[PDB]
Amino acid sequence: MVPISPIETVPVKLKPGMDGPKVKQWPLTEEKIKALVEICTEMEKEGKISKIGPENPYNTPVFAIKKKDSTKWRKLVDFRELNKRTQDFWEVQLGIPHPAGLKKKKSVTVLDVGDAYFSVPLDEDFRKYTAFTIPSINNETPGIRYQYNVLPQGWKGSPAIFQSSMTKILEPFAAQNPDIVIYQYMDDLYVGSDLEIGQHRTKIEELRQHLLRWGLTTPDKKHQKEPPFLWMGYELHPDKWTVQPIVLPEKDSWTVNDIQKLVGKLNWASQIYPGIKVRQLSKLLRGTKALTEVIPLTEEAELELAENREILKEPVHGVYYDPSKDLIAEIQKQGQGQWTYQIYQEPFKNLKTGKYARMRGAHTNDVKQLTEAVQKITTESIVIWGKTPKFKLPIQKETWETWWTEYWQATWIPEWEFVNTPPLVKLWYQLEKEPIVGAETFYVDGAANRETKLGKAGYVTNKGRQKVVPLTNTTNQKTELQAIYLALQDSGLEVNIVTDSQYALGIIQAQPDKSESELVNQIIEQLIKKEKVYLAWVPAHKGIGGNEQVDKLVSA
Amino acid sequence: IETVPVKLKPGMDGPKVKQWPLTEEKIKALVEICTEMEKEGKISKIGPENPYNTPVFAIKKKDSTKWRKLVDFRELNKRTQDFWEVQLGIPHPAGLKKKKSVTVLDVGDAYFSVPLDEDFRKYTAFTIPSINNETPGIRYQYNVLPQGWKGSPAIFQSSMTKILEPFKKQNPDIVIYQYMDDLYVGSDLEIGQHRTKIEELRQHLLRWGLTLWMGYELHPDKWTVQPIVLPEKDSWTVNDIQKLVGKLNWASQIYPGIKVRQLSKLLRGTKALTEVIPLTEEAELELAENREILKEPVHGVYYDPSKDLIAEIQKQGQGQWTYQIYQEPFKNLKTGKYARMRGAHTNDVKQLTEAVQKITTESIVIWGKTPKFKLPIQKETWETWWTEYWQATWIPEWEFVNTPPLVKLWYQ
Ligand SMILES: Cc1cc(-c2ccc(C(F)(F)F)cn2)[nH]c1C(=O)N[C@@H](CN)c1ncc(CO)s1
Repeated sequence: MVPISPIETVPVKLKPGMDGPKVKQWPLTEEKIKALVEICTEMEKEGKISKIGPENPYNTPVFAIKKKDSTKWRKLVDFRELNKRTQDFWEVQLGIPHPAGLKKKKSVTVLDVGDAYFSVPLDEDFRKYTAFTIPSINNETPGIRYQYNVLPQGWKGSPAIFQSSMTKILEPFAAQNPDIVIYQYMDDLYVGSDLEIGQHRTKIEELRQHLLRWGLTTPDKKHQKEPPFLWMGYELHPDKWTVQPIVLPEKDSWTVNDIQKLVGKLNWASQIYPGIKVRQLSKLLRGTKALTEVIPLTEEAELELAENREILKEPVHGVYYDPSKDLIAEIQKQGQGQWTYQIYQEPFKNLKTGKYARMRGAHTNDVKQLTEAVQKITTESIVIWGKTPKFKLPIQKETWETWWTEYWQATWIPEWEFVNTPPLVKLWYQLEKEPIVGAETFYVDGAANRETKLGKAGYVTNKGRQKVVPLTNTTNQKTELQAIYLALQDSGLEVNIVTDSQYALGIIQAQPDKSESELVNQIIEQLIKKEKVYLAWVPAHKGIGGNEQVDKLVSA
Repeated sequence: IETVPVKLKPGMDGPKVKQWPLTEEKIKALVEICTEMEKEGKISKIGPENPYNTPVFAIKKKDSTKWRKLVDFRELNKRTQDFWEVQLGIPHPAGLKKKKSVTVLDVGDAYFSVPLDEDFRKYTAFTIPSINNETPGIRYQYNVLPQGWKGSPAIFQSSMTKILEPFKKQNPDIVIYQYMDDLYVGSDLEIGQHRTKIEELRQHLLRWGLTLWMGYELHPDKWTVQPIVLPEKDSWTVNDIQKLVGKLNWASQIYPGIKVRQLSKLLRGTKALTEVIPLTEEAELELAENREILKEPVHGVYYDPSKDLIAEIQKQGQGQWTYQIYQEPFKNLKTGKYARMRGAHTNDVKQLTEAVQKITTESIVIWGKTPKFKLPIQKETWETWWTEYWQATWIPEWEFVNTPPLVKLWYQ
């Protein structure tokens, strides 16, 4: 017999300050007990389990479900209670590889290891806590006691100990075979190469030899699959990849389930199908918290699902990564805070696509949103391809230059060029840095009563122009804004505006181009129309000449 | 050559921080660096029975073009015991702040010759990430004392005192302070001659590696704290006086006596912003008294080593950055301004990153602690990019300012 190399044992302990599991073995029907005595007998003679005596005080229940459409009973232990007590293991299973990241190899072989996790030894100091009891017929003898000698399925540490061991074994094979690539994700091992299919299946055979050296049995006859594959909701073809074809559900009174199964499903399609929008469908969700509630489609929803549909009609495919070619990412503004993007290396053939939704904010502008999307795409690309893509953005170079140079915050986007695909992201207004000579000076103020919620807003100017408007159902903050809105509405194309509202300053200096507040959007609409606007702040209740006389006028 | 016992403080598990994505070249650089470190015994591979993780990435230090490994030990440093067993840590030299020149020497490589407590090694675990989650991460843990850990200087300090006991023997003029992986060497000495006794220390360091090649030359006496200045003009517009009244009002929170009653009376009436107004004689007096008030330092502003140091930074344009360090609002313990010329004549984030590094350095020199930053930048932008310009072996804490402060005008 050719000797087996032993697989190194991973030391395991249960959580600090926790005992083992002691749960009682369910009452099973006579036929089910008969099934598990059969199963455990072969697995014992296979070295995978072994009977334990009455010393072991730990117990995990075991059940037997019956294989559907087949008369093969198979076994199930519910390790939930021992999983709760076991130490935490390390989490490298942080992500799922994205198809757009795979490099196009000419031959690729995938081998499933749904078998090998059971040939890997379990730490013997830990086997005592894997104990389970097969209840005897009529409960007239002590149930036969068993413990595991190897990684049990359904146990917390099995997937991490299995992959750690597998990687240990794969190192020298991959190192001494640089002409291949081996990726290992969950129970499968992906092997690709750029040599002829002949020397591929030879080195495939060689690897299975290499894993026999550790006693890990490998799929042989057929079994190991070659492209294409249905994998993790994708379709992996030799030259191409795309979303598994998954079609939209249909109802007349759409419930919460109805599109919790359709935005999460249109999110999926948005990674290869360009231009998929989700907003008018998700407003319907965050505003409720009932897993059963129905509510009709909004007037803008079925216009969007009609746009969605017009996209999921033909199959669009994605290319695999070529590390020798440049990475390109292109963004399009789609409206209502929605952004779409395509990542590719040559025109017309995307590696992947996607979208970005604006952050829940009170105010915002287009440049900030484009910046945020650039950052999202940047991190996605480093994840998938290990480098930052070159950007093509719908913003003029001079637009970006005036923005970043005059923005109070620090900001930056990496290397990028302008692409003239409207709607272009624009700067809609720019405040002056110094007062405008010859422009009317509007001293504005507003004030409200915390009890009646009544108030007044207005202005006094240097030409003697005045206005004070009475207002109902308003606050001090609203009137301060309204005063500025009035000055803008009533002044020429150039105007100096003096206020004491630190609240208003904070909103305007942030430079929003759209707002939740109806009143801010009016001000924004007025700013866009202006030629030059200088906004000056003074401290209140110092009676300053202008912002003393109008303060009085709005609280009278 | 034996371990010193190291714990964490009870009730606290080891760090479990997720590794963030890395560019391909950074991963490659780390693989090469860690393969050698593994060969030299400084680190060893680790199994999945280690649930702890600390992020790692790779840089290029100042005036050097080969990669260096940096481990963000910020979370582990929080959870590490405070080392006051024999000594209460290194007491900060108040004289280091007072020297005309101070220079920083990377001594971190000396930590790699002293073993770390075998019981503690499991908490230094880090992960070289893979691209696209293709292969699992390469996991290591430290066997030697790691650069960036707050325990490394604490443990090495006993064994570093002997290394300098000959040097401060001959030069009682020279204050030497150590912080993390850095040695700060200072003197009231001449500029050409301060370079001379330094390189001496460089070799006196090589003699004991028998049993680290360049320098950063700070000058903590070449500058000082910054006063509030008011304009000096012969003709004032309404706008000018409005801005003046605003800054005086703001400074009246810091200084007690700032009067703006004489100046604000000029502002009464609704005049055009660009209209000149002569200064009332009592307004001229009031501004004169405010000036004299602004020339004395703030009264009763004390450093408290029990509280956090806060650093705020304002972007002012054209490569200039202002900053203030304080513990209580309006009681700045230092203020200053950042200049330009250092990269990023078109990259705001590189400027801010360099600004954060300089402020931390000055903060290490003055108090022996790093401050918590308030950064004028969106979290998502900062987070994405700050590691590509970071060069220091330490890392401060920071939060993000999303509302434009009115104070940017007053520190301009
Ligand atoms: C034939 C095949 C190739 C692969 C693969 C391809 C690429 C990569 C990597 F490493 F490149 F990311 C890793 N594995 N998986 C499969 C596959 O059929 N897996 C089956 C069970 N063996 C299931 N997956 C999810 C299921 C229920 O949810 S059942």
